[PDB]
Amino acid sequence: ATKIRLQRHGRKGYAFYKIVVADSRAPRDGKFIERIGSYNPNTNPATIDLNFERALYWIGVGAQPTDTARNILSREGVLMMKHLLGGVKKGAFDQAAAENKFEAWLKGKKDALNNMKA
Amino acid sequence: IVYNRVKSTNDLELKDRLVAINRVTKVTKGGRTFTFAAIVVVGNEDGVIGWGLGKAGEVPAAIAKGVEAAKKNLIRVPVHNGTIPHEQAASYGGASVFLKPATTGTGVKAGGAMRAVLDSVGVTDVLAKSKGSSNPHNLVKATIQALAEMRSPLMVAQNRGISVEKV
Amino acid sequence: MTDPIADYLTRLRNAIMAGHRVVSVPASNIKKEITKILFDKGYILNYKFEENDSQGIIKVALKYDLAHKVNAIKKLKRVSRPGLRKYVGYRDMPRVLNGLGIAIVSTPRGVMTDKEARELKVGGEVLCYVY
Amino acid sequence: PTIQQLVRKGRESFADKSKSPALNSCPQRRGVCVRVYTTTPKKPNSAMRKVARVRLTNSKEVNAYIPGEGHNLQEHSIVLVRGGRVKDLPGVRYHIVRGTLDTAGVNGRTQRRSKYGAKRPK
Amino acid sequence: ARYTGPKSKIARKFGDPIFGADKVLSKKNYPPGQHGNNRRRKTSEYGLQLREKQKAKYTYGVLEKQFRHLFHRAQRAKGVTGELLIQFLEARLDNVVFRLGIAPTRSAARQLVSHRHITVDGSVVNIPSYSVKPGQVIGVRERSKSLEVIADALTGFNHSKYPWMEWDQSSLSGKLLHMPDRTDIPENIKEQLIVELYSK
RNA sequence: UCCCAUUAGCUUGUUGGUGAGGUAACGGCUCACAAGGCGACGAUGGGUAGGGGAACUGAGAGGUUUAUCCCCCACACUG
RNA sequence: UCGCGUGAAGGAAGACAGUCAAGGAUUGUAAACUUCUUUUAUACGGGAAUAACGGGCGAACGAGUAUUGCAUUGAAUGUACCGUAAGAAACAGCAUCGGCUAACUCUGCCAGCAGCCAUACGGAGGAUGCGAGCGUUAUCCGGAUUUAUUGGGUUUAAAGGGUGCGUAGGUUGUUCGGUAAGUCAGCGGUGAACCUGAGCGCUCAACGUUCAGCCUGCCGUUGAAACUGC
RNA sequence: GCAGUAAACGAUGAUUACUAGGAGUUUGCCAAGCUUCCACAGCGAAAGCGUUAAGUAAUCCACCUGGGGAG
RNA sequence: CACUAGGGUAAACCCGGUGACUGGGGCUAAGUCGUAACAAGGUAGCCGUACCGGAAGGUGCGGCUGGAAA
Ligand SMILES: [K+]
Ligand SMILES: [K+]
Ligand SMILES: [Mg+2]
Ligand SMILES: [Mg+2]
Ligand SMILES: [Mg+2]
Ligand SMILES: [Mg+2]
Ligand SMILES: [Mg+2]
Ligand SMILES: [Mg+2]
Ligand SMILES: [Mg+2]
Repeated sequence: ATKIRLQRHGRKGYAFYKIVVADSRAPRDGKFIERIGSYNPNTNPATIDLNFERALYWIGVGAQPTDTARNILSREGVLMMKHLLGGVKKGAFDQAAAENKFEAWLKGKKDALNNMKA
Repeated sequence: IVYNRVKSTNDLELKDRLVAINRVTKVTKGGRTFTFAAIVVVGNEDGVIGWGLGKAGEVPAAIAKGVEAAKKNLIRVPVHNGTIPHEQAASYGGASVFLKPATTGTGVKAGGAMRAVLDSVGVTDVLAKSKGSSNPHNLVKATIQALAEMRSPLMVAQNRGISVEKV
Repeated sequence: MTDPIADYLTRLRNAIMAGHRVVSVPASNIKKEITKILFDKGYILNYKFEENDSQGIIKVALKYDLAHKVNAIKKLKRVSRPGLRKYVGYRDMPRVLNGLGIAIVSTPRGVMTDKEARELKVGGEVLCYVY
Repeated sequence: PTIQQLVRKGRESFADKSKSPALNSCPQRRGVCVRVYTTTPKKPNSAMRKVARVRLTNSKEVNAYIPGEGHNLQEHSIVLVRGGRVKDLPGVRYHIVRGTLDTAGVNGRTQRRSKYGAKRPK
Repeated sequence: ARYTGPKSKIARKFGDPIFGADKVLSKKNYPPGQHGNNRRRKTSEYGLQLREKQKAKYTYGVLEKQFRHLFHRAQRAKGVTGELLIQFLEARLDNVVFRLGIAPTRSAARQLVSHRHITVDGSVVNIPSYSVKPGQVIGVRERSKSLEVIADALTGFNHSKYPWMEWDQSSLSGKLLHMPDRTDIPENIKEQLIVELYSK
């Protein structure tokens, strides 16, 4: 079936993934129907770039994401039923405010004194 | 056709460059007679440039005679800044040369006789090609006549009778 | 006759090389347009159209620089010959003598020079180079 | 030619030929020496050059010049043949690689050692 | 690789003491070898261009491949090719340290950089070919601010007169203002010859 | 979309029609009137080769090759 | 392919090699003082791993949160301390082209060419390229315009058919009016990685990655009528 | 009746238009249409060509791509 | 019972190899016999064609100047 997955595209020791929509029988780094984003797991904030409208369209027509692609989609907020609501409308989830959650955690800096009095 | 110039006593900036030294032979009953011929290009780093051939029995004497003849035979070339107004092709004997203006930071893309001629005339931005024989006499003369056939926009407007040809 | 435009250019070139002052050519519409373009650009001193019983005669008076005894025209070159026709767009219009010459070109808006052809954004057949 | 003539026929280009065709585009070849003999140079040169008739693995006969001072080559010796032609010698367009297979390095060499397969002196 | 050979040989061969000031350059102004100071055979223009290129390379401690890449960079960059080449040569980290006066010679600066006594923007950088950009801060590492050699080199260097370098002795650091002009650079290298040699 | 004319004629399901059968599907795809079809704008035959994007190279035009990478095709000891 | 090291700053003209009493190797060596990139030994040691599964919470199924466990590489990055210049430079040239010089030997040889049997052969001393490489061979491209549309020629250098008629084909005086095949213009569609300006990350760099600038071919559809075609 | 070659040569393919002067010469009325020698510009490596071009241009055909082997 | 891979048979074609014997060519030296060409090369040279000679060559017929002398 049509799938949403990642193609490994960096170099040795530095993995960079291209989030694509591809047929399941295609080679891992080969043919793909469409490209919808990129994923850099080396950075601690775990850099993600995604095309929201196209990802939502592919989920709507029924592309099956892999585990990591599904996690990325959930983190970006594609996985929602706000459009599924048949009894409500204009249901602003506003969960992006909580999903910001800026983790500005740093490390204290210490120095060694140079006691070379000679 | 050549602009020409009198002995440049005031314009005494004429640096002299050497193109080629040849040891020609003449045969007689006693044996062989050897001489030396030098091609000398004098230039003031401006449109003034001259060429001469000096023949003697010694290299310094040949070079001096070439310098004298080059000083006697002088012309003026319409060069603006360090480039040439337009492209120009020329032929002289078996030598054919082609010069094209280039960008400001390009230098001189030529070697040998053409490079010596261009240095003497003070052109520092040009692409030059030789599509014939590499003879020094003919190469020097063909390059000089290519330079002499040039025309600046002012001269083009002058002999066309108009002022601005959308330049 | 195989190329009347090339013949007209050759007549002009031979008259210039010989040093004549007036050259007479058989007349044609495209040749009249070329003569008008030459007069407008300032390459020839004057011209006159004579309508006799034949197709007519174009009489061209050439322009010489009295200061230097040099004709206003130096090179005339036919580009699009019958054996090899050449058409260009307005983007790829040729530039003659680094913009110091002209390229007579026939366009759907008429016969003009490459400068106004580029200005009006029209291409066509490159008749000749003049400088 | 005219444009119509070129349309009808066109132009022809001819590929060049290898200067050392018996190598078959291989940089070197293995061979067996048939006869190790001595030859005379052309008119302006006088010497006694050492040449070998070599049968390559691709079943080709070549004349290979043995360089350096002295050699240990005999008949039925396995040698390595590379390209390169000697000017005065006619018909000798190959060289024997010294210091490989049966042929050894030139003894007593100190300069240009790598061209004659001589190990670095201790 | 590094040259790591005798320096007075190169100094005498080129005349100019490019490695600083030495007592050997006096009473000896001939190229090394038994054929020195035997007049001066006419060297060609190509030989002069080659000797200028070698002078630049021995001055800045750069090998031929890196020098060719630097010339390619200058050609790609916008400006005068020779001036850009000299600016790129002077923008190297070891040269910047030497101009800041942390080390007496360019080789001493390179040794300090390699042995990790120099910090760039607060982080240890040990590549001697590192290209310093204007606005960056190059200073002594905090763990080696009391080195005897560094202290001696800075002793008497209270001038710090280079216009394109701002020195702060309190922080034991310095900053680069802008790329100096070729006339401001105090090197006798004729970059024009190198340019024509590498372009022809 | 490669060379050879020291390869000039090739073709009898072959070109078209009627009908039937068959196939996922149109069709001489197969099976039971007419003589047509293709050919110096190179048919037929012979030789050679997997084809592109890349890559390299050159100012450009162009040239070389498809090793690694991607797309399409062909094949799995021989039928 | 890229990057780094094989030490840094002082030190007079030792010994031994070469040339001519003095040049040169040479501040080179030996001495004395700093440093430890990198080897060696010890210790701390990431990131590549994010969801899992099992608990919840708004409710009728999907999602949204909170947790446990999960690293082949792996004593690899990085960090820190011992004591140490210690463990780390070769290869090809040196008669002209071409950057580099003199002695001792002598057919042996060398060789890209001019050619040399000695500023060219072999060794010694020096010098010059490059440098963890340096040379040789093989193959391809450019200069090479030596297949020339761009961009060559044919009296004598290679090159006009012995001469005509003529089939196909190629080219077509002048003018008026149509058409729109060639030609010109507008709009739309289509055309990973690599390659070009700007960034960002690899301590730099190769490289990786993002974005702006190429789409300059093909197809469809609207107009123009100077030129070629009909 | 075959054969189909030559220093079968102007060692120079056929058309069209244009561009200086001199000296001769054949033909029908100064002037064509020819047929021969010096010679401007221009061309050419030069010898040379130069209105009967090897000059200036356009159309089409033939032919060349180092020598020998080898027609 | 058709259909067919494969088998045998014959032919003819194409592609290769080898063979008693018998012919050119290239290259290297120079043994042998002459002197054909280059000067009017001692009979001007060359082109085509025919006949003939140990060989370069000779002669006949027509042509050309890429020949002196005149
Ligand atoms: K017409
Ligand atoms: K005849
Ligand atoms: Mg390296
Ligand atoms: Mg000939
Ligand atoms: Mg003829
Ligand atoms: Mg003939
Ligand atoms: Mg004779
Ligand atoms: Mg005779
Ligand atoms: Mg007889």
